[PDB]
Amino acid sequence: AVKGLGKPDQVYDGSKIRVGIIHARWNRVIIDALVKGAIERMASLGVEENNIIIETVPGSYELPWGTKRFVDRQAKLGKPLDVVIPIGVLIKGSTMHFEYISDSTTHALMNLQEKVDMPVIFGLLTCMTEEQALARAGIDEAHSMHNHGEDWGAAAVEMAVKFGKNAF
Amino acid sequence: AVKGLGKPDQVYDGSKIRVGIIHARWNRVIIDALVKGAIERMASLGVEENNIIIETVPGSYELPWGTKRFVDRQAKLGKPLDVVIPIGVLIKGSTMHFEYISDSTTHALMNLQEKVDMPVIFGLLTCMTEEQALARAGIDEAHSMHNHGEDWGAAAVEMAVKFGKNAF
Amino acid sequence: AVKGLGKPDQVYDGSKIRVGIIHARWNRVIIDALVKGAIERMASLGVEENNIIIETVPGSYELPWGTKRFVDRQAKLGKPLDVVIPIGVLIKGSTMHFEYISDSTTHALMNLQEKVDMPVIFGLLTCMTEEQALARAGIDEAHSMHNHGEDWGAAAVEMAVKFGKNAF
Amino acid sequence: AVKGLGKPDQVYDGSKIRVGIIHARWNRVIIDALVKGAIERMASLGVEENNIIIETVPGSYELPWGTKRFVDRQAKLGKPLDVVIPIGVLIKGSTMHFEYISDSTTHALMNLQEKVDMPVIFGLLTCMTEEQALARAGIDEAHSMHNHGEDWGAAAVEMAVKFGKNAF
Amino acid sequence: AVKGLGKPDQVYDGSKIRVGIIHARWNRVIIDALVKGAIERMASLGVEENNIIIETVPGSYELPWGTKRFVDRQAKLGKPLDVVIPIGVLIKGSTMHFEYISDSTTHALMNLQEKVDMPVIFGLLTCMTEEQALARAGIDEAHSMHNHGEDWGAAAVEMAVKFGKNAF
Ligand SMILES: O=P(O)(O)CCCCCc1c(O)nc(O)nc1NC[C@H](O)[C@H](O)[C@H](O)CO
Ligand SMILES: O=P(O)(O)CCCCCc1c(O)nc(O)nc1NC[C@H](O)[C@H](O)[C@H](O)CO
Ligand SMILES: O=P(O)(O)CCCCCc1c(O)nc(O)nc1NC[C@H](O)[C@H](O)[C@H](O)CO
Ligand SMILES: O=P(O)(O)CCCCCc1c(O)nc(O)nc1NC[C@H](O)[C@H](O)[C@H](O)CO
Ligand SMILES: O=P(O)(O)CCCCCc1c(O)nc(O)nc1NC[C@H](O)[C@H](O)[C@H](O)CO
Repeated sequence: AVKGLGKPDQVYDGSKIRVGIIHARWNRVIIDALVKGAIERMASLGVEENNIIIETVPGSYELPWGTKRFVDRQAKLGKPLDVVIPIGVLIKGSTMHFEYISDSTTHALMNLQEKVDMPVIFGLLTCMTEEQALARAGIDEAHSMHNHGEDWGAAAVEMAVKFGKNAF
Repeated sequence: AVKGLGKPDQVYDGSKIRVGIIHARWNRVIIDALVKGAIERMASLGVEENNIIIETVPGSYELPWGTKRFVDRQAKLGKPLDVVIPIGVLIKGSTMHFEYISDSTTHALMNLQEKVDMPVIFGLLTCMTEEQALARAGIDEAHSMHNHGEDWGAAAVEMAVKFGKNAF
Repeated sequence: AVKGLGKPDQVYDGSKIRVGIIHARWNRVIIDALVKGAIERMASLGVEENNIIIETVPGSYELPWGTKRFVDRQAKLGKPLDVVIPIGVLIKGSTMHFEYISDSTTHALMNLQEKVDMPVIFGLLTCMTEEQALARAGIDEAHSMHNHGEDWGAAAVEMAVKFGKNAF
Repeated sequence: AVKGLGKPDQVYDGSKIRVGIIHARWNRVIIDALVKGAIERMASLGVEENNIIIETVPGSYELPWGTKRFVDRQAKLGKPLDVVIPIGVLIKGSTMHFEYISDSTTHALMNLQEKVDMPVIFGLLTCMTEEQALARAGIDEAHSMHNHGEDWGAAAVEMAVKFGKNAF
Repeated sequence: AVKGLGKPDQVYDGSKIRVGIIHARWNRVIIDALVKGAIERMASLGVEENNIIIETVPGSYELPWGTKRFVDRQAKLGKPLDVVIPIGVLIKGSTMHFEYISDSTTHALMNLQEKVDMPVIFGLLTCMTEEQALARAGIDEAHSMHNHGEDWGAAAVEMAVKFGKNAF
């Protein structure tokens, strides 16, 4: 038989992992809601509260190097991360700033995984409006969608447990 | 009427190769159809079912690192892959998320080949609509196109047999 | 006079850091206002006047290699930078030059951080019009925004203090 | 379609060089016409028929790794290439697949030159319509333009003779 | 109306440097005007006529590898370049070729600097029309703008003098 064909969606136990969340501070009310959702979902999957490390940077452009150095600091302290969730909220304005920051930041986070040698979850919102970002953090008045921060927390746990440096 | 996918240049015999399929879970019904098509075409070319290994990740952005680590795990187990097919279905929504994920994921999969030292087949659908994705997986009500997963399985066998690490 | 106003996130003491500002010279009135705002904000955070080093390049495309060699020069002199702020102003014209320079410069500055081994703040304005650029340097007739040079100065201090080479 | 460009700055003698042509098979009638024109132009510049090596891959996305491994096999066989011409034809469809494959393939072929340590000629057509592609291979009904494969053969000989690994 | 080509922020003594100019041959009347302007300005800054080295390639896509190998050739000859100005003229046509060549060539030239270990001036015009390209080479009927080749010559001298390999 084909190995893994039809294997059901499993539950991941995050009890032994350490997760870093590093967030930008622009659009702070949205950021905070995304972070809280990631935290709650990881705690629901077993991640200990003392094993969830928070760090901040000024803007989304600072996420890649901030994440690199956050990983470095945690390893040097003897509390290395197994996975990290950089979180930022970018909202289109009148210039092309949104596009150039979003593009360079997204590629940099993707390409950073090889350098920090761990999964880096994509927690950057790249919205055309603030209303879109509120909805994607589960805090729009209409509660039209759900908090994507929860999905990022779940992905952090799965990626660490199945593919982390210590997984095999 | 014209002329897309070309006829395979020859009948590739995939009997000695091992292929990994690693797929995201967004748009799961479409994903499953693409995966089945890839498996069916590879089996028709002689790849043994025991040498087809399936792995999964949450979303398309996790495909590049997941593929890197899936390759590592298979090699560490003494069952190295000769070729891998990362499969993901991205459908344009309201924000620029589709574009940023599609762009960084496509470039990362292309650039991953030198790192995993094997061919990585491009199995990402980057569609504007769900109907377009359905049609490209061969599951639209009208069956207007065909299952592109089959083409990806054929490409995996050809790339592994002609250019894989063990080909020469 | 420490009047304050922008986002919490701790108060960073930049008294021990050395910051380089390297700026392009096209759109010089805008550039000069941006630079002056960055200097003023860093001075308000304790960065000493003799530890703010200024260098210039002709255009924004020269920022990446200019910054690489400015970092080299400062280290060879025994006055290494802890963080650098490349500043340039790109304004859309009639051709696609704006887009090609903006895109390659932004990615190069982001990817330069690993090479110079320090944070590189994104001080590149990528505006569709001159008025947009003026507004973002706090010098438009309407004073419709604020000088973004100040934000860059603040980010330079924070990134150096929290994540610079000498921070831990 | 109004075409510029010049003839070498000389008549290059390609009698001592070995050229690889590696083509995708999507849009095969157009591909064949392009390949033929490159061959004819190279033969007219003195490249021996025994020193023109043809290889194929399924689609344009397979060109970069296909080229990398084709160079490797030729070198391993003691018949190393001095230059290679990857040829593919991409025609916009309904989704963004055309854009994502074109973008990642073009960058990958450009960046591959350092890795294969030889010139890699850009023989990808990135057309909006089939007509446009037919015209650029010299086979549209009206013969409006000319076969661009010829220009690619000419550029392969010039780059090999002037800048190939063995040129100096 | 004949006058000094001096500019107050361009006062650099180029007497000790060697500059390479490597140009594409597509749109040759415009190319020649740009090259001429760069030579004229560098001569006005003291660069000696025997220290300005010219090389050519077929199209703008060949500029990155042509420049890499031109640098190698000059160093092997014991006449190493201190800075190089790749010049090419791209004019939008009916397909996406203009965009794919422009984008990959611009990124490759920017990233080539670390590899050739010298400044690489951005001398590529990426115009929508021939008239725009003519104007930017100072040869439109109207003489609406000025020859941008002059600015590139000035930047080449400044970058070599201030940041070249032998500057410090
Ligand atoms: O086009 P406009 O009107 O100027 C709107 C700007 C949208 C992008 C805003 C923007 C945003 O929406 N979100 C985040 O996180 N940062 C942004 N800019 C700050 C940068 O990340 C870096 O901190 C700074 O550049 C120094 O490195
Ligand atoms: O613009 P909208 O309306 O919000 C629609 C979004 C379309 C893109 C959706 C999306 C999709 O269509 N397909 C897949 O596979 N992933 C997507 N996002 C999940 C990410 O891949 C990562 O898992 C997550 O970011 C953590 O790393
Ligand atoms: O499209 P148009 O009308 O020609 C307008 C041009 C807008 C971009 C202008 C432009 C601008 O607005 N700002 C800066 O900093 N540089 C620019 N061009 C100079 C380049 O950076 C390099 O110095 C030079 O290329 C040599 O390396
Ligand atoms: O947007 P639509 O309607 O689906 C049209 C698609 C146009 C692009 C077609 C396409 C085309 O026009 N030409 C080439 O060479 N390959 C294409 N796709 C195949 C890929 O290159 C890889 O073989 C496959 O991805 C596995 O790696
Ligand atoms: O879209 P259309 O109508 O076909 C117009 C084409 C505009 C781009 C033209 C084009 C142009 O305007 N200028 C330059 O320098 N090269 C071009 N194409 C040649 C390439 O640089 C490479 O030499 C060749 O690809 C082999 O490597």
